[PDB]
Amino acid sequence: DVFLMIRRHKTTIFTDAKESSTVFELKRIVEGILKRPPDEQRLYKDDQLLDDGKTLGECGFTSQTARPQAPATVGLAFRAFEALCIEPFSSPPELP
Amino acid sequence: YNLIHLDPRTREGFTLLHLAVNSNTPVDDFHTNDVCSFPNALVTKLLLDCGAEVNAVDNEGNSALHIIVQYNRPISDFLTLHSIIISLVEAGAHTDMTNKQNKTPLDKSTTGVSEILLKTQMKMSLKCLAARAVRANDINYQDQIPRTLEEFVGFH
Amino acid sequence: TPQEMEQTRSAVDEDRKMYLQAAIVRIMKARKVLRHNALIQEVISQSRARFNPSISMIKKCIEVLIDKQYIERSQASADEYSYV
Amino acid sequence: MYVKLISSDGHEFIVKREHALTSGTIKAMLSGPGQFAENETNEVNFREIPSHVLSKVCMYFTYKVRYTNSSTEIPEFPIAPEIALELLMAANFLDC
Amino acid sequence: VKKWNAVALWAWDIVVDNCAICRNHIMDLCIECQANQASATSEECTVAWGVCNHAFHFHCISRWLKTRQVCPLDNREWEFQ
Amino acid sequence: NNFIKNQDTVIDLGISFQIYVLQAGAWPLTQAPSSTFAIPQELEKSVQMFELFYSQHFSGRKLTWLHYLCTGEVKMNYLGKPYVA
Ligand SMILES: [Zn+2]
Ligand SMILES: [Zn+2]
Repeated sequence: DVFLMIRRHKTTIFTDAKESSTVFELKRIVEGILKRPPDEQRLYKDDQLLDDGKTLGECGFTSQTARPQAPATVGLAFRAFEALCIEPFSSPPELP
Repeated sequence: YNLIHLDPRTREGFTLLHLAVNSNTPVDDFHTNDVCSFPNALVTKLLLDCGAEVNAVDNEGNSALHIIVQYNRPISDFLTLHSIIISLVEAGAHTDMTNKQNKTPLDKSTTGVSEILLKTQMKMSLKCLAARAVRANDINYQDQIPRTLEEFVGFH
Repeated sequence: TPQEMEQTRSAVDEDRKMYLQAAIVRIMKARKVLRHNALIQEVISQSRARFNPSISMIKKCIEVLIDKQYIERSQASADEYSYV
Repeated sequence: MYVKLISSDGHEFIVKREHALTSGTIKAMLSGPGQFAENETNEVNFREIPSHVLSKVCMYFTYKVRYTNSSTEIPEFPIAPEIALELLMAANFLDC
Repeated sequence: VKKWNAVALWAWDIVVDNCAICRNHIMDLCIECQANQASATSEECTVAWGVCNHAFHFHCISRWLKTRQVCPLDNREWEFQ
Repeated sequence: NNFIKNQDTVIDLGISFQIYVLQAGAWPLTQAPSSTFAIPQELEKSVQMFELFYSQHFSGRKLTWLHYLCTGEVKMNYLGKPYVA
């Protein structure tokens, strides 16, 4: 039960995944919910390309690491693989 | 129903629901000890079924739930406590409101049994967590929120 | 299975002792002092609608309540019982 | 199966439909005319709430789906002081 | 399996199940208060807890500590909670 | 039976539900040894759905599962499924 927050420009996807599972079906489900060809997806973990064969739980973020309160910020990139340009959320107004 | 819709109150702001909820309600020493023992889950179920204002608070700010979790006999009449807590939660009483001293009923549970029961019956919501965090952070909420939500900040 | 049949008899053999222990306490609380033999007739009187108590059952149960510091023989005579 | 939430500041959020049905107002928004029964996006345009509060309510939706009644050692929800007093309005508007 | 049946033994979520002094359940009266019927002391029966997760009747704990300050289950010094 | 129908998501457990619920205080039946039988995985989603239902309707009530009195219907998929057992 690992939690992800897939980001790409202004688009953010929240998805729950298991502890030991490869990103192949993760790419297929983001294909199914993004209506784009599956060959373009290339997710980044903190400006770092991740191994497709490696399961996401063993890719660096675990169940304890990716709490559902604030999941991992694994980015998303598409084939020109383009450089990640994820737009951060607007900062809250400062309290007086 | 007629008696509730006048909202009687005692000296310490106790609504008519609270006295049935409270264990400190005086009982006459004669045979009324045998029959009418307070708290009584039947009385609370009847009063909530007759339209008692379950969110009513006393002068000290304790709700019905705050008084019932302070019951010092959680197991001798555990059926009574369980039935009254079920009735109070099902009526619509907040399991998260705060008294005048800003204490959660879980924080005022003073009993493992009542804490377990109320956590089993707590129905958490984002509004409750947000309001509790606003109150704990002491942010100026007046004139920045809906007026109906000003009450929500008031008791959460 | 007849092996489990004896277990059911042994299980209620535990239950009959516990009821006798509560039976001794009930009479002793209302009196705080009674004759040893008169209590045996009294516990039988309160157990007619339930398990018929053999005389040896009261013997051990009274002995059990002695070491639980709830009943004790009176200093005046061993035939006189007293709440403690 | 997947629903789309758009913040006022252009940001999009995609989460499971079951996750977003825990709020009554979003359930009403999905229902009614303009349900957009393509079963993949069901996009809703929040014209008021900023991006960060929408991210927080998506996190809350996943948080409540995961811990609706289980794991009695319930984790605390990390409300930032700056995002408070604005997430309360969002929760009220969504009737979460 | 197309269809399946089962039995579920439900009991209250209290961690303690029996008072190992009178060998009775905690829901009903203790043997001290079962003797004099209702009267006036039946209403109290406060379930005293212990530091070793030991919960018994107030009367049972009172008479036990009158005998000795040892937990009835383990050789542990009794304390209230 | 209607609770699974009233769920927000269609949860087809695939097993007809007829599970009895019986008070532990009254019934003399119990389990003395461990007998720690693991739930079969084809119906392990049924009990979790039942624990979800029982907790909210009946708060503060644990449910130990006495499997020695528990019986179901056999899926003979390896036999080609003739008749039923
Ligand atoms: Zn006892
Ligand atoms: Zn102990």
